[PDB]
Amino acid sequence: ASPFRLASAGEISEVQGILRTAGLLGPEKRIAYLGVLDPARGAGSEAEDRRFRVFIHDVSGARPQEVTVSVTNGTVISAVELDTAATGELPVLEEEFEVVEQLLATDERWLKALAARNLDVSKVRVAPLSAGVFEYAEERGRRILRGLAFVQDFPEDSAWAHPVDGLVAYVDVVSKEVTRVIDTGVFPVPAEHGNYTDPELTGPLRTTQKPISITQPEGPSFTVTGGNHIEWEKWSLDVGFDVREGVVLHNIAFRDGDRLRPIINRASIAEMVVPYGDPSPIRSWQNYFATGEYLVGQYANSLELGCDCLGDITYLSPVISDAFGNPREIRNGICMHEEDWGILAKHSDLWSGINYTRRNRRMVISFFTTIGNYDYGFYWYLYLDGTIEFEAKATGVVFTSAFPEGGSDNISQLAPGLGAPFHQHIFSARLDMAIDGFTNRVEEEDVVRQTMGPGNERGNAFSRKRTVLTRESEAVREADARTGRTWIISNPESKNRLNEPVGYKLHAHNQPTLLADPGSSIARRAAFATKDLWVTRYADDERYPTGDFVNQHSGGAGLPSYIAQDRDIDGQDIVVWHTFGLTHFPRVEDWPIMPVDTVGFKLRPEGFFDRSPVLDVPAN
Amino acid sequence: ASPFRLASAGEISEVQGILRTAGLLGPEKRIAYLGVLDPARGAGSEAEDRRFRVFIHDVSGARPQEVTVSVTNGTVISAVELDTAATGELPVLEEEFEVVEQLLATDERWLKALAARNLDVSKVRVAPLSAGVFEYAEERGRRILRGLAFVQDFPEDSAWAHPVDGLVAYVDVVSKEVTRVIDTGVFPVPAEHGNYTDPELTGPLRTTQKPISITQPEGPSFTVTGGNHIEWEKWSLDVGFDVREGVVLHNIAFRDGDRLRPIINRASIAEMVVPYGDPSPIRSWQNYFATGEYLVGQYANSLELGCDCLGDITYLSPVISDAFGNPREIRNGICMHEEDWGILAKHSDLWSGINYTRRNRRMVISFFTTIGNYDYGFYWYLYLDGTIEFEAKATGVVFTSAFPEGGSDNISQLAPGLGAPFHQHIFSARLDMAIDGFTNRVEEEDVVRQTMGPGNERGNAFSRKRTVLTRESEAVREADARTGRTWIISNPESKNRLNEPVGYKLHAHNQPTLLADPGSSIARRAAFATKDLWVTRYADDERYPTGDFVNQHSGGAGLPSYIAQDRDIDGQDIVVWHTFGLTHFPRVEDWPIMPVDTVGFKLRPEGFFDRSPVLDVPAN
Ligand SMILES: [Cu+2]
Ligand SMILES: [Cu+2]
Repeated sequence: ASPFRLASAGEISEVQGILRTAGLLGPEKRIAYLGVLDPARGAGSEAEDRRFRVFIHDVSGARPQEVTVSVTNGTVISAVELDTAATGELPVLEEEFEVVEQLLATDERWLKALAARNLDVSKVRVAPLSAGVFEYAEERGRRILRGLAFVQDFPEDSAWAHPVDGLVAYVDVVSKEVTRVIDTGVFPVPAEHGNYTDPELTGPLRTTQKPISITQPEGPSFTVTGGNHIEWEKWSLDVGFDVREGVVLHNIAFRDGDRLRPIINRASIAEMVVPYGDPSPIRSWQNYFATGEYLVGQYANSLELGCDCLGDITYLSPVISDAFGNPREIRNGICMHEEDWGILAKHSDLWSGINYTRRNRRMVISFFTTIGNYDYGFYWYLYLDGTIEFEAKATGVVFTSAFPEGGSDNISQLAPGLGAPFHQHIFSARLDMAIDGFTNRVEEEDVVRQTMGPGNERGNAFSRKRTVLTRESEAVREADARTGRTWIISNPESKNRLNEPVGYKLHAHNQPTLLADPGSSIARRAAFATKDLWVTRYADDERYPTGDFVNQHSGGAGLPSYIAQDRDIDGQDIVVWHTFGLTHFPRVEDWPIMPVDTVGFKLRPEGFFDRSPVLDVPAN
Repeated sequence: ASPFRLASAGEISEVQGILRTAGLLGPEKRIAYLGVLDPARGAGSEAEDRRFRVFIHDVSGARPQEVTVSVTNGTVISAVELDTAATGELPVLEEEFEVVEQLLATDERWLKALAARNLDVSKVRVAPLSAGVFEYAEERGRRILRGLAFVQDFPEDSAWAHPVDGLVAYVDVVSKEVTRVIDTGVFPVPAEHGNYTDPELTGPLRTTQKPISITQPEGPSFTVTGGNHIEWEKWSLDVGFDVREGVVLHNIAFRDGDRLRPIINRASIAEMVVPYGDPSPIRSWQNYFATGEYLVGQYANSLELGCDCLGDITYLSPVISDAFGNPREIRNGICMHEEDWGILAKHSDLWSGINYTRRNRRMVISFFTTIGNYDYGFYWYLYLDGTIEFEAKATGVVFTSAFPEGGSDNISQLAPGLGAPFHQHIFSARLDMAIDGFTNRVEEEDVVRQTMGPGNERGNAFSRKRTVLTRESEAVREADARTGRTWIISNPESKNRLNEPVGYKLHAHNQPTLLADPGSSIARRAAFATKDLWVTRYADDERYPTGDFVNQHSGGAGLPSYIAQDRDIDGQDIVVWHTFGLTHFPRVEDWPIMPVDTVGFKLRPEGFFDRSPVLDVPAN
């Protein structure tokens, strides 16, 4: 009966029925987004009213709508007509992926471009990329997708090995017309194939790898109740799933003695964008918001035991809605398991003669998604010592282009004539904090060097300083690796036995943030990505760092708009938004399929406990 | 027959015999350091001549000597008398540890200080700390150790919980004299105990942890031949061990097709220092060079199966010399095993319909050492994809002090009246490079942001630049996380199939470097720690960033002196010295025994291979 339970297939079908009966789901309508709404602040309202938020698209051109329904009472709470030119277009539909290639296949301009390159139209795949907002005035208010071509020689061929450069087209997916076809010139289509399962490329397979058996004879140490409530080594939380954000962690708390102490109310990857840095007009508009525009959760893969998740795994199979309101299950889309994590603590004392060693462990909650050529793994880890960590694993196939004759300062060569445009993968972790409760504050902590002189005659002293962020206008911070800058979230009203406010310290990887010029469209639409850390006052409707309707929005939505309210965040219900990402200059080693690369962050207890919380761990 | 084989007990006995025969090892002599010399460059000597280098201390006060012998020819190649007042004192002997407490036990000044604090001398442990170089004129030419006191209530009591602040003494361990006893005032000695094995503090042990079974039915995938030659998943290397540096990796190479391609000739942690940032006269002189002053390899722990190393482990038991030249085996001092490392590569393609997933693995080579209150784990990892990584794990018990009533800017409070002085743990990895051979060069790579305008009208472009470090004078570099700065070691004479010099990219963690004032004694003695990366031209006698003799040695040797030669490093035999470390502001969670914290670096192939090197990994 948990208010945080995963949505059932029945609830989805109930939303469908409510919408249809209300006359909001005609033949021309499509569900572009559907998700359950979290419980509002305050549980004083016995029996939670299960509500769902829905974005309804109209393939007829009619205005779309945002609808909220109660599956509990079978009613439509609200239905608001959207003006996309003002607030943004709805997320891209999977069924729209094919329309780009299909429409172009009958366009004379496109056909002429392909004929000139001697490419059989039946073998040309077209990637349906988001449009963004640029200098095309005729696109405002229109639902546009841009297409880039790749050649697939045969059904099982990897089209990514054969990009068709110097060509790009724009299509209005609703009116079903090709608005523009740009051909800047012919570029040879890379000839080598990139079929990583082809023996001629892989060569003889290795026979040297001996098996590694990971098992748990007595089963896992964690328990799963209510379908998604996890309890493991003092940790307690609920594993939620949203079609847009993917896996979401709720009510992260730690059992310290006789009390369950909250740490984070809600943790999620609220956005992830991949901005490309190639100035060619064929790709200079390319910026794909995996989360906001495509909805990464809907493309979650079914994870195979022994391949994707090794060991004793407990799966969760979330249900989402298809474009028509029918429930669709993502079988084994979420993996949960615990794993050994080396040494936790160790000391051999010369005076006491006592030799002490203890092992560490981590609870893993993960899912893997695929968006076109990219595949991303999202991993959340809980450690015995109280540490919380997130790790993203980027793999898949690199987005390609031709490698220019004469070289390039924005593309790397991965194969003869094959290029890989420079780009970044930037994530935004939204952490609705609740350190021992909702009354929290954030302090920026910098290392402080000291000058040799009075009080520091030997010049060995060094210190640290903490600055409380009191208002949102001063809560947009940048990293500073050189001064070991971190951010501490504490509760000024809850102190440890040393009379110090309890807290948690966020450690960032300090990777570069958005590189695009400050005046670029992407810098405006993905403003969150320009700074490492933002702190806002909690608000029900402030869900994503980029706003609710990212697709084709002019910019400034999300964080920049939230921060503009300049609200008090000193000892209040606050939310931390951490930006982190990878800057990718593709290597030859990334081709034909790339080895996983990683990025993330972690939070470690900072005077949260009265002493080490792992003194009760056995020797085993 | 391998000239990279581990030293044998016989070789050590042979060195002892040769030294004795030469009249260099009488009863007053002690072996402060003994290690095998790596073979010189180029296949000079027809056969391999095994040579050892030794530092001989004299307990009577006579001048020590540095000697090199050939165990093969039974001869002394060279023996030089050392002027310690100039070139530095020899490493501290384990037998000198107890000397400090013993001498102070009968000193009236020391006894009076303890009496003033109502402390029973029989229960006062004294830590033998390195002295460094400060303003004490009498210390010139004297072998000094400074002592800090801790109370041990009973045999198995953790003395670290009871520091005796406001008191420090200096001792000449050779003349057996207490040179000075400094008492700045009586501080309350913290009363709470820190016995992490006492049920009173641990409380009832958890019974919730289920077992995790990690086994290899068919044994490990790696082979060990010639005692220390490792071959695993295309990797080839020799595992060496030196009493000073600990585990050292030799001839790291990768089998690419039909050729064994070298990558790194020698990899080691050539120094590690722990500088304290408390300006109190009681500890302002404290800087412990675990590697250079104490010799970390000497204190390597015997690792227990199931506790220290889990899974199918292959052990190495290196042999070192004791203070008299007799061989001593460190049973199971080195652990070697392979472990699963999640997903290696993955892609589910929407056009080919092919779903592909491969798992990763890494070879692990490690050891764990203990120096007083600290315990450090040194880990080297080799990945299937060609990545090489080092990870240091810091744990043990924090060095304590009293926590001043009025608070402190350089000490944190761990328990009532118990303090933990701020400090850093800084390592120096010496990487004698050999990317496809010895003709190498280093380039500093920075991300390059571009301004919106002609050629970049949309302001989305971003690039990078590489700067070749041509001479040592320009090879002292700093990190720049903001611009994603990395360093690439390449071979200008060996190109991949795309006609680009093969290379490897070093990724640093970009943690703060030495914080001490540039004019401090430690900034001079640990000069290497003030910069993130140094590149030198290979030279036989340039082994450590701090020189051969660190104990009580001023600046003047090491990296700063090496770089002064301003040698050509552009396409030459070069060595990369990377500084990396942790800045520790102790938390309550670190008491009474600290959870492991980590730091390290890694190098990934950068155009070294002609495509991904793991296409031949099987699905199962
Ligand atoms: Cu990428
Ligand atoms: Cu420390």
